[PDB]
This record gives sequence, structure tokens and C-alpha cells, in this order.
Amino acid sequence: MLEKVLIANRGEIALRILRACKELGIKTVAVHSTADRELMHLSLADESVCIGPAPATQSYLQIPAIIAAAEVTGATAIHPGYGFLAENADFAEQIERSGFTFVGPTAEVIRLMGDKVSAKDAMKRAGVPTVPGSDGPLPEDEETALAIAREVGYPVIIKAAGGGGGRGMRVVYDESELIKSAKLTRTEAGAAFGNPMVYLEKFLTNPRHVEVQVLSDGQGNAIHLGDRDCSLQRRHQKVIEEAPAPGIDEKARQEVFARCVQACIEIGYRGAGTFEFLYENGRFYFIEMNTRVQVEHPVSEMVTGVDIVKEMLRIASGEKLSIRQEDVVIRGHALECRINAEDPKTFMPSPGKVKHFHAPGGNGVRVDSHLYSGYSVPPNYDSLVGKVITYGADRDEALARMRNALDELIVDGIKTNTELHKDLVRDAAFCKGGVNIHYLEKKLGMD
Ligand SMILES: Nc1ncnc2c1ncn2[C@@H]1O[C@H](COP(=O)(O)CP(=O)(O)O)[C@@H](O)[C@H]1O
Ligand SMILES: [Mg+2]
Repeated sequence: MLEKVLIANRGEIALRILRACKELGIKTVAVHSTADRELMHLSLADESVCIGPAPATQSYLQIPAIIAAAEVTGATAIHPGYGFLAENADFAEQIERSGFTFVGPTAEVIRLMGDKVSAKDAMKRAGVPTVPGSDGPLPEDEETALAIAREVGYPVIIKAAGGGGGRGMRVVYDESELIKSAKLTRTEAGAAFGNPMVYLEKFLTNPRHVEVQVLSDGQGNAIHLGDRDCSLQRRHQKVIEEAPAPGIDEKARQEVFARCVQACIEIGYRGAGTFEFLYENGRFYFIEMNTRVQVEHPVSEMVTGVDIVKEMLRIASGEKLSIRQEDVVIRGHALECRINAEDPKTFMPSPGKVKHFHAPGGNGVRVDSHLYSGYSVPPNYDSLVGKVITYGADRDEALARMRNALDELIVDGIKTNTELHKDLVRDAAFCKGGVNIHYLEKKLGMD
């Protein structure tokens, strides 16, 4: 087992990772900005190192600072969490060059899947179905671009190859705007991601965001932990997730599970990963693979009883996967609400002192949050303050418990999106289930 892990992150995921280390008997090192000195997990950590000022670019994204924290503290491994340097291949390659273990896939695998054009192509070779589009990038050549779009069929979507966080995409409804829309997206992709390449996909009008959770040990073994539906989105940013995805063709799903697990073994995947799919009319279409732990890993943990982060850390310490697919039984249904410190109506982030925090509880209620009473949320980072996660015998039961949980949650002192969640879990279409990726904004929408 890994001697000592440095947690190269903050907030709730940092606390999540610390919990898993402690269960495994692993020594923890926390890194933090000057603005995050109040973070809950710092006091629970064995060692703590301030690695820069408030701005993320000068702290958490500062690779040299994180590597020096490991060297002084004698960390043997580094967990990147999600975001920041989790899918930064230079980070991975740098830490391994310095003789540390990375709790994630190989740097090359991060690059293979991080470039969304080569990822799609790797999935085609693995016989995993893909969203119809350009076979590779969309060329600047006007004649060729226009012919490709025509063959796919409008509407299409232009997507950044190096894209992330739902940014660098543009939808084109008729051919007269394709070239100028592509021109604009490449420019915007150039600044935001340092790669101006874009590709073309069919714009799917009624899909659901369904994704497959995998774990792979890098020694020939891989399993899935079912799927998740994450269709409720605002600006391509997920708000609620659930597992398993309800109302899915069982044959289609069972087929996609096999393909994904088989791909892990092909490409040599090591750690936790997620294949992201768009599901439409009984059929899956790959869009991307997240080569890290996900925000919404808990719903999958609820329905399988497999601890994804502990497995990650076991794999990283060099262990074979213990769990066989035989033993992975998806049971019940789980629901996650992302609790964000933002305005529930204007979505403007809401930093501040949490004068009083009270967490919901009871049967089938889990809470993952670094909040505590007296804690000040800083302005410098993402708006995620906690995740309320319910579990039941069925989807209706998970929904009933989220209502209850949401009723008891108090984050007094700042604004949250809690009232939005309260509406969503009473929304007729969502309570029915299987709403598409366009539903929330459409709903919001009517205003
Ligand atoms: N072909 C498509 N048609 C319609 N919506 C899409 C398409 N591709 C992506 N999206 C929307 O963008 C979201 C994220 O897509 P990704 O390809 O994962 C982009 P990112 O890497 O930023 O997450 C999806 O959940 C979906 O809502
Ligand atoms: Mg994505």
C-alpha cells in the first residue's frame, strides 16, 4: 500500500480523497492556496503545505510548487482529483520523471483521450460506436468543410479537439454559416485551450448524457460499475446526476459495457475512467472519455457498493483489481444534487461566510462537502460547495429522499442553487425520467 499521498486539489474532492486514504492507512499531504487556509481537510491531514497565493494559476495549477511539496514531505504518490492538473499530461509525466506515483492513467493515455479527435478515432478501432461527424478534424478548406457537413447532415456542431468544461462548441443550423462559425470556434479554441483544431459532429436534438464508469488495473483487468445519467445541464455543465440511467435498452447498454471494458484492456487504461456517451433512440454514441475520477462518482458507488477512490489508490499502489464483474451488482437507484454557492436565478457565484451549515441525514442520504459553520467560501475557485446524494430501492424512492434531504439542508450566509434542486425533484418531466440534455435550459426557459 502507498506510503503517503499528496492531494493536489481542494474543496470537497480533496476531503473525499483524504477519507479514502485514511481508510486505507495512507499518510496524507494537503496542498493549499493562501485563500484556502480554512479548508476542512487541512485539519484532518497529516501534513499541509501552502503552495501559492489565491489565484489558481499561481497555486493549484503551479506544477513546480506541487512537485516541491511532494519532495519536502516525502510523498510517494499524488492524487490529482478532478480538474486542475488531473488531465494535464505534462503534470503526470513530470511527477513520474521525479519518481512519484500518479494516481491515474499513463501520461500518453491522458494525451490520447485528452485530444478529442484521436479519442474518437481510438474508440472506432475498439469497435465502440461514435457520434457521426468528420473523420478527424474539420479542415479550413471551404470546399472540403462544406462537403463534410453536407454528408453528416445539418444541424451540426463544431467542437474543439482540446475542449473541456463544456466550452469551445458552436451549433450550425444551415450551411451559410458553417465556415464563419468554424473560423470563430478555432480562434476561441486557440486561446482557451492552446489548440485551434475543431471537429464536426451531428448535433443530436434528443439525446441523454449517459456514461460508463470503469476501473482498470493496468495489469490486464478492467470492470464497469454501471452507468450514470447526467442530462440535466446548464451551459453543458452538469447539475444533477443519477445511477443507473433509467429506461435504457438493456441490450444496447450491456453491449456498450463490454465494448468499454474491452477498450480499457486494449489501450492500457490504469485507474478510474468514464466513457461519455450520447444516447438517442436506443443507441449509444461516444463523445469523450474522462481520464480521472468524476464529480459524480458517488451515485455509482451507491448502486454498486464499490469505493472508486479506494480502488484508484489500490491500483496505483500496484494491486490487481480484486473485484470481478460477477460480483458487481447494480442495485437500487441513486441521485446526486450539486450544491453550488451561486445565485439560484442569475448563477453568479456567491462567496461568503457560512454562518450556519446543517447537513441532511437519515436512511439513504449521503453528503460529500467540506462546508462547516464559520467557514468562508473564497471567490477564486469553482462554485461547488457540496454534493447531496440519495439512494433508494428505486428511482421514486431516491427522489423522495432528495426532497427530504433538500428540506433539511441549511447553508446560511450565502446563496445556493438549493431551491432550483427542490423544483427539479418535483418537476413532472424529470420525476417521469429520461429527459434530454436540452431540457433544463428549455425549462428555465419558460420565464
Ligand atoms: N453532438 C452533440 N450534439 C448535441 N449536444 C452535444 C454534442 N456533443 C456534446 N454535446 C453537449 O455538450 C456536453 C459535453 O460534451 P463533451 O463532448 O463532453 C464537451 P466537454 O469536453 O467540454 O465536456 C454534452 O453533455 C452535450 O450536452
Ligand atoms: Mg465532457
